Amino acid sequence: GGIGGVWRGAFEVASAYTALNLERQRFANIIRLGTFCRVVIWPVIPLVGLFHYIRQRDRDWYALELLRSRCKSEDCAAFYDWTMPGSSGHWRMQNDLEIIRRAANV
Amino acid sequence: MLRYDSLLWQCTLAAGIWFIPQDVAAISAFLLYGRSKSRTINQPVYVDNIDTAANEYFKRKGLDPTKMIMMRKSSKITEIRYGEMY
Amino acid sequence: QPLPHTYVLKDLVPDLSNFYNQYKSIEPFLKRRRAKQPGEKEYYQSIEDREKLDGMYECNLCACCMTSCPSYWWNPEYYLGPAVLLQAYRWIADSRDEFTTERMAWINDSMRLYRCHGIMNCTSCCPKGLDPAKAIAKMKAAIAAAYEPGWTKIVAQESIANKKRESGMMYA
Amino acid sequence: ANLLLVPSDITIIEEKNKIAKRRIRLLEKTGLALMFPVFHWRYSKLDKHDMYNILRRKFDPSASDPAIDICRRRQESVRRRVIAQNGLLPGLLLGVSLPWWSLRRYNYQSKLIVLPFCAYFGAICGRIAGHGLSWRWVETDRQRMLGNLPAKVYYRPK
Amino acid sequence: MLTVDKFTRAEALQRASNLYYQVLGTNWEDGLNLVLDVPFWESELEKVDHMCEPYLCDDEIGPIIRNLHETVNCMYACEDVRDHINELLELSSRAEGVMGSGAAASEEVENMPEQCGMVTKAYEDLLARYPEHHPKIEQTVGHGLAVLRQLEKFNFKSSHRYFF
Amino acid sequence: NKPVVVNTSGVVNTAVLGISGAWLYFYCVPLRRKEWYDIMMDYVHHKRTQYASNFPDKAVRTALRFAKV
Amino acid sequence: ARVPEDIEFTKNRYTRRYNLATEDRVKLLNWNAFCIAVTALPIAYVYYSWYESSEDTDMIYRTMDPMREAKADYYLPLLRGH
Amino acid sequence: SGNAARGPPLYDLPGNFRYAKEFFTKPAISYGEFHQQCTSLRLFVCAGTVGYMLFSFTMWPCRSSYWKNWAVWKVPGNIMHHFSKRSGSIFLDEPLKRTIDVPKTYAHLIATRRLPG
Ligand SMILES: CCCCCCCCCCCCCCCCCC(=O)OC[C@H](COP(=O)([O-])OCC(O)COP(=O)([O-])OC[C@@H](COC(=O)CCCCCCCCCCCCCCCCC)OC(=O)CCCCCCCCCCCCCCCCC)OC(=O)CCCCCCCCCCCCCCCCC
Ligand SMILES: CCCCCCCCCCCCCCCCCC(=O)OC[C@H](COP(=O)([O-])OCC[N+](C)(C)C)OC(=O)CCCCCCCCCCCCCCCCC
Ligand SMILES: CCCCCCCCCCCCCCCCCC(=O)OC[C@H](COP(=O)([O-])OCC[N+](C)(C)C)OC(=O)CCCCCCCCCCCCCCCCC
Ligand SMILES: COC1=C(OC)C(=O)C(CC=C(C)C)=C(C)C1=O
Ligand code: SF4
Ligand code: F3S
Ligand SMILES: [K+]
Repeated sequence: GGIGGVWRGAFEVASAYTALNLERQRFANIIRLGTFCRVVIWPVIPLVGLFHYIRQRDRDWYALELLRSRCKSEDCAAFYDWTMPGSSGHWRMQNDLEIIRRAANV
Repeated sequence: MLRYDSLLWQCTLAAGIWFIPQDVAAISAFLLYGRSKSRTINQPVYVDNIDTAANEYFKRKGLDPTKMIMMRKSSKITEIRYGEMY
Repeated sequence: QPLPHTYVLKDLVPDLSNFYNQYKSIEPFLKRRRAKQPGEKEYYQSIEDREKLDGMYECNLCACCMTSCPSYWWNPEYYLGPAVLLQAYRWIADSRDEFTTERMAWINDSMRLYRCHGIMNCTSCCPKGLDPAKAIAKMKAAIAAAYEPGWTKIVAQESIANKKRESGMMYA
Repeated sequence: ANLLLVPSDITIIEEKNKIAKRRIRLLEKTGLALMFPVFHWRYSKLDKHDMYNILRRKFDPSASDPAIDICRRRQESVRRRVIAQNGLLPGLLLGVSLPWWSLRRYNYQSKLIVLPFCAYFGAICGRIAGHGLSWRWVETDRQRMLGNLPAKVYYRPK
Repeated sequence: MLTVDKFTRAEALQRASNLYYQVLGTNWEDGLNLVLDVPFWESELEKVDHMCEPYLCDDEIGPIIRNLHETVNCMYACEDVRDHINELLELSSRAEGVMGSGAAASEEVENMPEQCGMVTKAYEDLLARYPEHHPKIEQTVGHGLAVLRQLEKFNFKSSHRYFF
Repeated sequence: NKPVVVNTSGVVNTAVLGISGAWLYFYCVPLRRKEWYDIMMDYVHHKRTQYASNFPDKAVRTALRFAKV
Repeated sequence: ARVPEDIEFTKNRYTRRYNLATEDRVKLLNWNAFCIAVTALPIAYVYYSWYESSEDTDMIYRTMDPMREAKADYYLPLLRGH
Repeated sequence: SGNAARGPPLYDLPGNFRYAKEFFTKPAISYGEFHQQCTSLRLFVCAGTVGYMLFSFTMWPCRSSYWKNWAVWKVPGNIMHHFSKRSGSIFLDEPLKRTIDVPKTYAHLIATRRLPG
């Protein structure tokens, strides 16, 4: 065939797959699994995700509370100021802004 | 063929009257939430004379006034930029 | 103009052959499990039972409600249409009929029945002042409450009973 | 009155500390190119031009100065954002082509109904995949904040 | 079939009878009914065949299997003809044009008189091949030919029983 | 202002039920959820031909012809 | 246009012609396969996503609450906003 | 709208339980009835998930007091809070004056597990 015969032969062995070649049991199981995903799995994932959000944000918040108790300070704004935009209220973010101010200003 | 009392023309006006009001409100609420964030991050602050303001800035930030290209972006907007920025 | 979205045979004369075939499909004749015993008079029906069939037995098959439904415009050969569906409810509501479950099982199809989206054009244009839309809503509620897993087998058994029927639309 | 947009404090620090230029990688280039333009009715967010400047600077990886550390953290947050933009185009392309091939034998109405929705879904799926593989889902709130700090700010006198 | 599951003759009879009535009861005319169901029917039919192989000569199970095979044959054959009819009618609808106006109209089948002679022959062949499935053949192919008749005036034996 | 313990189970559970209830309702209860099935059934189903030209087939075919398969 | 006039229609379940009904069944499988694959997106988000304010959080737990049992005095105003 | 009836309504617990059980015992021989098995099973699988969440937050409660801000009656106030923040620049024009230095106090605490003193 030549180089063309090698080009055509390779595409014939690369484009060989079809769903008509699949066995009967696997053909149905793929449909069953897909239908199970849409009906059962898809609605559950959002709920499992809410559980983890709460648990992970509970860890983030109690760590601030642990820090304040160890510090024995009632200067709440030092730990988290709720009047500052975005996430800047957190003590660490406030310190980052302070570093920026000190370096930039003379 | 074409009639004003047609199902097409009366379903297109009904949809407009029904949805356009809801939509305008909905988009507006998003636009409002955007402004609330923007005004808390970089509120537009009006200065009298741009030249004096620029000097105070260069002095406050320790920037050499020679290396800063000041350009007028709009009639009411000027902009200082680094001239030696990669 | 001729009836909407119909094949025009000539000028204002529509082609309503599909409508006639769909009606033959619902088999609009009384069915009973036991043949009238010799020496028997009329099958008993109360005035109240006869009242149930009031607004449904007056349909003159004008086919206006049919050619006013946007769902019959789009899927004429799959959706039975308002008039046929009301006639099916007439025979599902007739106390004398004894094949209520068979009729409900056959009509319980996505294309045959649930293509009605409640446009209400059928009730607005009815020349006899009937309410096909209300009847279809009742028939959908009755089917939903009475559905059983064995309905599909019931349809199959009736189909076997019609094996020797002639060539034309029929229960199957 | 007159407004004056000046480099922000983070920009000032980044310019002071830049040690050299930084080679932009191939995916960063493509990500910046595939990034939608931003119309600045008011200036509060970073655009593709500001992001390039951040990624074109180079900082000392060992420097222990707290200021330099902030700059490096910001540059890393900007990099994850930029390379994440490379997933939108693949998603939108497959989100139209695959549906169109499947409905290729169906009427025009069906393509008008389906293709617009699958396109947005494919683009969304691509964006999710890109942001996920760029490690945006594991960034802390401090990392994301530093990467979102504006590069231009209206000057506040006094 | 490759399986380790074992079933009694009573269980085999139940599975086969369930599949037979399920297929014969499903509405064949609606394409989505066959497209969605046939994958499940084929998986079940393979299992039914494996467990009913001993009972092919059984006086109860044997007839059920034979009817089940015949129904599946009729289901595939009828679906094929109606699929072609659906192709012809959709070619005709596209020829009408956008909004029925004819604006962006496709070219219109030219051998439509001959394509209707092909379908009607197939319809009659199905009737002879599957004599105990006429109700299903009329539901799918018969009604399909009645729809075509509204577009092209052609003659078939049962045309009068379809109000033509 | 300085309680020894804080009761969070009631509030958290209330939020879980409200959020979960709204999402599960939207996904399961309404018949609107089958609106994409109705639209497809009405306008897309049984409307296909293999004897009419379409761009995706033409594109794949030409690109193959161009590369000699 | 024109259409083939010598079609060999299916005769039984084992002598089948390729038609658009069989193509539609392949579409059902391929669309369902996509659904199985796209489930990996939402599942991956829930597994890999972390909601933490900074790197401090983990250090606080390693040095102050290693067993997740240490009790912190509660000052309501801190998180109540007032 | 909708499709042909495939099973019981959602509120019919005993009927749905039957279909959910058949998902494991009797294989489906049609798409409609397989889909019904999933929907009826979805009722119980989703109920179980919500159930565990509620159980887990009672048996192992959240320790922070932030969740008091997630009370239903406080939801409106929180919405107004995000729309009524003071306008300004995120950057600090002037040093913040706090009675405590959390950054420094945190450095010492992480190093010695002891306050600076
Ligand atoms: C904006 C982003 C979204 C854009 C669209 C995304 C498009 C890609 C979707 C990819 C996911 C897989 C899609 C289905 C795969 C096929 C499964 C299948 O065959 O099942 C039987 C399938 C029906 O499946 P089913 O699960 O038994 O019943 C669905 C019910 O929802 C009852 O099911 P259920 O009880 O489980 O109810 C759960 C319900 C829960 O429902 C909802 O979540 C509510 C929203 C429903 C409508 C939302 C869309 C409204 C826009 C117009 C939709 C129609 C235009 C087409 C859209 C694209 C369709 C691919 O979820 C669903 O609707 C099912 C999940 C997949 C839906 C995908 C399309 C809508 C996504 C909407 C996401 C955003 C919604 C926001 C709504 C606004 C308010 C927040 O029936 C057919 O196949 C009918 C075909 C008729 C025409 C003939 C076609 C050829 C036949 C050969 C096979 C064709 C297969 C492919 C069909 C699609 C071709 C375009
Ligand atoms: C144990 C008993 C069980 C009883 C079960 C009863 C369940 C039903 C009651 C409703 C519970 C759901 C409450 C909502 C979730 C908690 C609220 C929350 O997180 O907000 C706080 C968060 C708090 O964040 P924060 O950062 O402001 O909190 C800090 C507050 N300061 C500053 C004062 C310290 O609010 C916000 O962030 C503002 C936006 C809130 C937007 C709320 C939108 C409503 C969401 C629910 C929609 C429900 C849809 C269904 C109804 C249909 C409507 C058409
Ligand atoms: C035929 C009918 C069939 C009915 C099937 C009913 C299925 C019920 C589905 C339950 C799913 C629950 C999953 C919750 C996932 C979310 C929670 C999460 O992420 O938490 C992380 C948690 C861990 O997080 P944590 O925060 O709890 O961790 C603290 C806990 N300690 C201190 C112990 C570490 O782990 C899990 O996800 C575990 C979840 C266990 C779920 C167990 C469910 C069993 C269901 C049995 C049903 C039996 C039905 C019988 C039918 C009979 C028919 C004849
Ligand atoms: C007569 O032309 C047309 C059809 O044929 C009956 C349609 O199906 C439909 C109906 C389809 C949709 C998407 C509403 C339209 C709009 C159309 O123009
Ligand atoms: S329009 Fe009224 S009278 Fe005429 S067929 Fe319909 S229901 Fe009967
Ligand atoms: S107009 Fe049609 S959609 Fe129903 S309410 Fe009447 S039969
Ligand atoms: K009756």
